[PDB]
Amino acid sequence: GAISSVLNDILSRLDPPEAEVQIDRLITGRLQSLQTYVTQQLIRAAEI
Amino acid sequence: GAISSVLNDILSRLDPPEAEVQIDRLITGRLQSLQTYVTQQLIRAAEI
Amino acid sequence: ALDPLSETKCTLKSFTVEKGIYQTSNFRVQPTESIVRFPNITNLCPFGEVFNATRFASVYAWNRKRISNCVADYSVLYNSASFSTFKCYGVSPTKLNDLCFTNVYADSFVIRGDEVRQIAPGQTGKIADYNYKLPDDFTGCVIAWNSNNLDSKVGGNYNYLYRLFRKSNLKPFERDISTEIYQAGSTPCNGVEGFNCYFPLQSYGFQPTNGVGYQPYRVVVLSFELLHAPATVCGPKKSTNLVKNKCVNFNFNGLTGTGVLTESNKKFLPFQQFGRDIADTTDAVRDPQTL
Amino acid sequence: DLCFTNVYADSFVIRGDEVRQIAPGQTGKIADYNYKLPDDFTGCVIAWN
Amino acid sequence: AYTNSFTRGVYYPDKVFRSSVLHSTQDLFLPFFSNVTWFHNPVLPFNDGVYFASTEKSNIIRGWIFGTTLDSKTQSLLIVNNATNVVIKVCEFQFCNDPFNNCTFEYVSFKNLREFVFKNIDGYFKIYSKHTPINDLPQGFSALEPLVDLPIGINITRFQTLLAAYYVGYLQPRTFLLKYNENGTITDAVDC
Ligand SMILES: *[C@@H]1O[C@H](CO)[C@@H](O[C@@H]2O[C@H](CO)[C@@H](O)[C@H](O)[C@H]2NC(C)=O)[C@H](O)[C@H]1NC(C)=O
Ligand SMILES: *[C@@H]1O[C@H](CO)[C@@H](O[C@@H]2O[C@H](CO)[C@@H](O)[C@H](O)[C@H]2NC(C)=O)[C@H](O)[C@H]1NC(C)=O
Ligand SMILES: *[C@@H]1O[C@H](CO)[C@@H](O)[C@H](O)[C@H]1NC(C)=O
Ligand SMILES: *[C@@H]1O[C@H](CO)[C@@H](O)[C@H](O)[C@H]1NC(C)=O
Ligand SMILES: *[C@@H]1O[C@H](CO)[C@@H](O)[C@H](O)[C@H]1NC(C)=O
Ligand SMILES: *[C@@H]1O[C@H](CO)[C@@H](O)[C@H](O)[C@H]1NC(C)=O
Ligand SMILES: *[C@@H]1O[C@H](CO)[C@@H](O)[C@H](O)[C@H]1NC(C)=O
Repeated sequence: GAISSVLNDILSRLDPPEAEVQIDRLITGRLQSLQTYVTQQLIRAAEI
Repeated sequence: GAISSVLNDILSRLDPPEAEVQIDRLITGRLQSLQTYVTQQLIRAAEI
Repeated sequence: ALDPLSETKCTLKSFTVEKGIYQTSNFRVQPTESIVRFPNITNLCPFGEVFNATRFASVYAWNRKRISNCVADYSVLYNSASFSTFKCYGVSPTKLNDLCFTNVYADSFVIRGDEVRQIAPGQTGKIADYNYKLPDDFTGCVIAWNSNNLDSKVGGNYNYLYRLFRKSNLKPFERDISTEIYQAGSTPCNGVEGFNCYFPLQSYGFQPTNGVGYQPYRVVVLSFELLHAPATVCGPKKSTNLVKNKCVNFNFNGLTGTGVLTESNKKFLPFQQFGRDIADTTDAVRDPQTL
Repeated sequence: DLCFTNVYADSFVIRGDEVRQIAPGQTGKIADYNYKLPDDFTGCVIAWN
Repeated sequence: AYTNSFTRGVYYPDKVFRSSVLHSTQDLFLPFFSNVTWFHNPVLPFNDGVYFASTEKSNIIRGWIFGTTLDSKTQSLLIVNNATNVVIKVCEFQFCNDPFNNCTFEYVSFKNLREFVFKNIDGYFKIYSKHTPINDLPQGFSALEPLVDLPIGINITRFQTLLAAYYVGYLQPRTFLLKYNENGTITDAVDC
């Protein structure tokens, strides 16, 4: 839901206040993605 | 946190820019709900 | 940050650290230089042609000028005091000097003051619906300024029109110049006006004595084409020399990144601008000023 | 119901249409060159004709 | 007549170099094993895009007209290669019924098989082309490299050929998985 997946693009196109909203969306998404990864790995490790 | 749980209500009542925000809240909630379900199921499957 | 053991102490939030190996930090090489490389074009973009145009088009028949293959000095616009509205969506005016674009479209027209707000993403009303629609994901700058001195006269200027009726809302940048008789009812008009058969257009009442809401405003909308092609419309930003085999902060056609630039052995085809990866990560570039 | 260590009353005069520039994260002559509020401004702006 | 485009009509979707990767892209492509109407001059409609293949050893086919009414008072694009120059113009031309001003653009540049994709949907005209020496439409795989991206913005709903057997196919919006070799050449594709 951010304007660009590239973090550098957001910063280069937008001023910090406006960029913050878009960066937050990326952070929320990326952090969720990594939590998903870690959780699956914990479960997978337990099986191993 | 979206105005209506019904997706069709949001679309019919709100204009597209406003509707997108409300739909995003529903998506975020529903996606989280399903992730919760799947995670509990893998944990449960491992017990089985 | 005194010593590594101290880093460890801070990591473990403990003054006493037990035997073991503890990951405390993440080393990275910092870039030594900043590289800017833009295509070596010297050609000012013909912004005056649009802004300083003697006559503007009616909003229903808004003119479109394409801008390409030139250096755009955006300062001329955002440092000017001529404009009441200079609203940029998805971009910042200051940042514009550092950006390249494949194409820019300058859509020029005239409206009344209270309708200026309709020139924005996801707005509604006569203008936004039937005359000129901006998309919800519009990445561009809208410029509007009062033109009461130019577009209004004693007696009322009626040269500027707007579409009053339409069977559906316009799609973004959809241009409708049709004069078909609007069938408001069930009876076909067959190009004949009458009951439930209206002419779709109507004049603006531009008098100098009109309320600021009803006074004429000249509006130029800039749409930046962020597409994968050689970028032609670039800012005034100066290119510097290329540095290889060093960690540098490089900028090719407004593409920021930090990396080590090395001569590549990749067999790029003539058209290919830049290379990506298995992971879809940019990993090769063709220089703008050099092949 | 609120206490604070210090309160700063910044007073000045502008034209009507520029009142909108006296707010966090605004742009224009006033917000850029005359008086800039922080993005995280926590206070009250009072303006009257 | 009709022939099948076994796996013809694949072009490079963008100017990105990819090597030794399978990349999935959604674009206007010629569907695999699709019918190509064979011609031996007609006002054929332009849809989303069109694919042109001409098998012409003596090279009779010089160019194409692309337009709506293909006549005065509608800007109608003309491409006419004549020896060295592939003259391109978008004037409101008054064409002949059987051919063989207001210029908003102008550019100047059977063993012989030339494959061409014309797509006007980006809003600027895109040409992709490849020439392959051959022995109907051949069975095999080729990737078409883009030639010109004319920023003309001409509305085109119909096209004609200026003249030699030529096969015409219509591009449709399909997802394609493309195989890139070590050199980044598309060597295989899958119509999903
Ligand atoms: C491109 O031009 C064609 C041909 O003039 C337009 O198609 C016409 O559209 C009108 C309105 O729907 C119809 O009344 C005609 O019957 C259509 N003619 C044909 C031959 O299809 C088309 O709308 C134009 N497109 C654009 C982008 O302006
Ligand atoms: C990528 O390009 C290289 C260079 O043209 C190809 O390697 C050549 O392959 C041909 C045919 O087998 C040989 O005759 C040449 O001797 C090779 N040249 C070199 C420099 O090694 C390579 O085959 C290409 N990749 C593919 C699979 O098409
Ligand atoms: C339009 O004219 C004014 C007055 O001469 C000038 O300051 C401005 O720069 C012009 N627009 C251009 C050339 O961008
Ligand atoms: C300017 O452009 C030409 C393009 O052919 C190139 O030869 C030359 O090296 C360029 N100069 C700079 C500033 O790099
Ligand atoms: C091609 O056309 C023939 C005749 O209409 C038809 O029988 C056949 O199924 C078609 N094949 C396709 C869809 O490529
Ligand atoms: C060709 O140009 C003239 C002069 O600008 C113009 O009046 C006419 O509308 C144009 N062509 C047509 C028939 O649309
Ligand atoms: C091809 O056409 C162009 C434009 O009319 C002309 O200048 C050129 O001489 C022609 N070449 C020939 C005759 O092959």
